[PDB]
Order: sequence, then structure tokens, then C-alpha cells
Amino acid sequence: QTSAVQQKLAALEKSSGGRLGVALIDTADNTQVLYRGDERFPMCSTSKVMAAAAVLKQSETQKQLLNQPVEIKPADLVNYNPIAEKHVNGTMTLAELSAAALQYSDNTAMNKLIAQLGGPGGVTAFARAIGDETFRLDRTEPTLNTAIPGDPRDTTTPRAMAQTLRQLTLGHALGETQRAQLVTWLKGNTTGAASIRAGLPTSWTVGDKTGSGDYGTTNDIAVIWPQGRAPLVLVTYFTQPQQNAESRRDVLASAARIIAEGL
Ligand SMILES: *[B]([O])([O])[C][N]C(=O)/C(=N\OC([C])([C])C([O])=O)C1=[C]SC([N])=N1
Repeated sequence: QTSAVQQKLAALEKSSGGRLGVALIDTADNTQVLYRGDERFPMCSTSKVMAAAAVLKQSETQKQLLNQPVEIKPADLVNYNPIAEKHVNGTMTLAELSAAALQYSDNTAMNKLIAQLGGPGGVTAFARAIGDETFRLDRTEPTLNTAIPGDPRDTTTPRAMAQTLRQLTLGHALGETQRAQLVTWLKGNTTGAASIRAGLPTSWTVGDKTGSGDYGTTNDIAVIWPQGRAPLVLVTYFTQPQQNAESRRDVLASAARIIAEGL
């Protein structure tokens, strides 16, 4: 079947010229709303949630891990690293790296998380350990953002990512202390006000992680605490046919607004 919400998302997609993927989970009733829910999309920096969560999981067996310094060297800087560049020739802890990766989208910070996990495949291994058979991380920053149409590297589906994000933030994939830390980090994101946040009632509280890449790839994954009902999990992924296409965070806001209006 095609629901009213799905036909509105298709109309949005048509006007946009790109390809839109949406997955909602309403945790009150566990119901889902999917648009291209099983198609793959390049994750870009939304993948940083999985990496930070994998380090949080390691910290469950190592109480001091998050206070562990990681050398930052000049050669570690990549394309976008506003936090890490202030610590070149110095150190950041894994908590600091996690916070920078999630809340500022620092790419050097993400590379340190990936290295702590043994490379991209360590992030994939964690995904598998928490029941996500779909996610794959294949490269480091910045190349994981190439977002080439048809390329499976560094992709997931909306359905899989919504289910993962629920398990991480609201479920029991992480220990309680760690779940709370992830939620705190997501709620303090600095980059999200134009994306899912922008299509929802302002009284709701959102924690999210955005992504951006080539092909005008514009992504957001969010946990949402609406006024008056149980939390929601929402993934909005968007990618365009031209390598140097413009960001379209408005499309994500519009998708979120359609979802909200369909609840
Ligand atoms: B993540 O997806 O947030 C990391 N994003 C990036 O590396 C890219 N841009 O990030 C900045 C510079 C913050 C931006 O303008 O969104 C990126 C990689 S390839 C591309 N076209 N943009």
C-alpha cells in the first residue's frame, strides 16, 4: 500500500529532483512509516553516531577509557576539524573526540574514533553486534563522504538506521550510563536547527546528527521527545544526481513536517 504520508513524501521528492529516504519509528506503539526505507543511501557524518556508540560500548569494560588521551598531530587534520585543530601537537580524550565528532561534526575526531575501533570495519562489527545487518563503514574521513550514486561503501538504509538509533538511545544496546551520555551528546548538537528540527513543533525536544557530502547529500538522524507522547525516531536521507549539488536541509525539514502532520 501507499499511505497519504508516503504520497506526500513522494510529491516532496519529485519537486526536489533528488532521492529521499525516510524512516519513522513511533516508540509508543512501535509503528513505522517508511519511504524508500530499504534503499541504500550514503550516511556521511550520520555514521559518527555508530562510531561514538561503539566507543561507548568499549567504555563499559574500561571505566577510564573516555578520559584516555589521543595524540593529535598536524598530519591528522583533514577537511573540517574545528575542534581538533586547536589541539594539534596536544591531546584530546575519547570523550572530547566523541563530543566534537557528534556536536560539531569534526572529521579528525571521527577518524580518532575509527582508529580506536581498529578501522572502519570495527564500526561495522559493532553495528552487527547490536543487530544491524545493513550498516557498513568502509573508509575514513574525508573519503567516506564521496556519496557516489550506486556505491555501496559507507551506506545504510533508513529502516536499519532508525532501528539502530532507537536501540542505542532508547533501548538497551548500550549500558544505561552510556545511553544517557549518547543522548546528552545528541541533544547538544550544534548543526541541526535547519534539518529535522525545522519541520517539527518547537515544543518538542530533539537530539540529532546531521550529515553532508558530495552529490548534495543532506542527511539527519534524530531522536525526538514530542510534547505529550512517547519518543519518536526519525531518519531523513537525501541525495542528488549532480556531484556538486547544493545542500538541501529544507527538504529534510519538509519531510519531518509531513511525518509530524501524519501522526
Ligand atoms: B559530515 O557529513 O557532517 C562531514 N561533512 C563533510 O566533510 C563535508 N562538508 O562538511 C562541511 C564543510 C561542514 C559542510 O559544508 O557541510 C563534505 C564532504 S564532501 C562535501 N561536499 N562536503
